[PDB]
Amino acid sequence: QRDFISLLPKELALYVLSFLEPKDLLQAAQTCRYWRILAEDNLLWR
Amino acid sequence: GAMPSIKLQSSDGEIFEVDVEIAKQSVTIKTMLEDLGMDPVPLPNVNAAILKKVIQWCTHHKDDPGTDDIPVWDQEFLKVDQGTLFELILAANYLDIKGLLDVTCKTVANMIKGKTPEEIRKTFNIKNDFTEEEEAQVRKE
Amino acid sequence: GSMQIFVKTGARTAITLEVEPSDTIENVKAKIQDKEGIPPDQQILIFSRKLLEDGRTLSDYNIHRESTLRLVLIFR
Repeated sequence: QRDFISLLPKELALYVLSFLEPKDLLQAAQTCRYWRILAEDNLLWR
Repeated sequence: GAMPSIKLQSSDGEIFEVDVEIAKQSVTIKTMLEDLGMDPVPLPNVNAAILKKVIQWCTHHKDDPGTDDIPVWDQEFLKVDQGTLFELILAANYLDIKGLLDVTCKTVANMIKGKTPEEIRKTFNIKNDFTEEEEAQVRKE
Repeated sequence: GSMQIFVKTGARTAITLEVEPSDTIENVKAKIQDKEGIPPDQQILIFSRKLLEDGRTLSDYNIHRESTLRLVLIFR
């Protein structure tokens, strides 16, 4: 099973998450493992 | 003041006639036209519906100068189901239309903002594969 | 063995390839298939606004380290 973000190419999902502030990012990182990986990747450069 | 047109062919086969200035907001289409001399431009990964959307977006942003807030027209234009939004992201990326990609991705981002993890899960139908310990763990930055 | 190139696949998407200047364009397309699942017969590579021919090589188009190719798709 997949979701909206995990179905995107990595760069585009990361790009989507890059519009979120640290707090929103942290909230996003708790939804699932994959989202956690992408969100934490975006936490670098912040 | 009236420009020539080129043709775009969606993956289903429909051909769209588009003003060249409007169409060339897509860098992809621009290079397939100018450098590869393809007209109609084959778009095997964009269906007719999405292509209609892309063309009306570009047509609407035809005379754009050049801050981060999303214009209301674009907002309403993006009041669509998640599937359409998804395919719009894919198409905007492949077609290399920076503005459309930006506004659509920011729209999705706005669907994430100001929510609890479970609310985000409800929004994007995310399956939880976290255990209680991982949840407790992810709590920490 | 051992040159590195880029293939732009969209506004924000790209493919990273490790190649040799003696690799043919068809080898490049093959690697592209191996990494993305796009059949070579649907791939058009462009470098400096010119079509890359399957039979030719990276060297003939003067493609070197950190050069960026452009991938564009056609009907099967």
